[PDB]
Amino acid sequence: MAVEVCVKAAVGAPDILGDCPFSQRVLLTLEEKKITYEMKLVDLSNKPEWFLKISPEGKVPVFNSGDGKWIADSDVITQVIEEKFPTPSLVTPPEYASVGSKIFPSFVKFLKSKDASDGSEKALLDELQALDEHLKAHGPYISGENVSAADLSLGPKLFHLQVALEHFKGWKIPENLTSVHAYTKALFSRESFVKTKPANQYLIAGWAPKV
Repeated sequence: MAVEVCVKAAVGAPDILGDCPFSQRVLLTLEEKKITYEMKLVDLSNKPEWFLKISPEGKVPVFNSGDGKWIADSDVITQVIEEKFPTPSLVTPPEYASVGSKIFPSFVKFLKSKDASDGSEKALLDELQALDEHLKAHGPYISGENVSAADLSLGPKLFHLQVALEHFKGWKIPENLTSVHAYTKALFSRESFVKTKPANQYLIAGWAPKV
């Protein structure tokens, strides 16, 4: 059987890739391992029969490694892919697994903050400062010279942060964090990232109802 992945479509546009960063992580993994696969798009606001059969509870992403067993959760999927298709390796050493882990929740909290003295901007800045210090010493990626699984997780999250904070707050990752900027410049210009990133509008339109 085919290698398959179901991911989120744009709302009301079932043939346009949507803005799920967990879905993007899986797509990045498949692209970087140069595995042959089929991406199936699902508009979650109008879920088709065929999709409800595979994923009754309407979760994305869901993945089929070619054995007929659909599995959920991008943490699970990416490790199943690593175990099943080990070459080329994307293993991130465990010492660096939690690098950047608080950035995405801090971004969401700041995005929602209607209070400009509530400490959320500084909290995000401090996490970015920590990532900058990490990348300066052990970069250019989380695990040095080569892209690994942790980058394919964090990269989509930083892309959401960039696009959404600029749109809603006019806030950008400051350019004095030169190692963070080298990192996003490099990651976002990878062929796999260019191919799998959502259009900006489709990402803004997803966060819009949540702000």
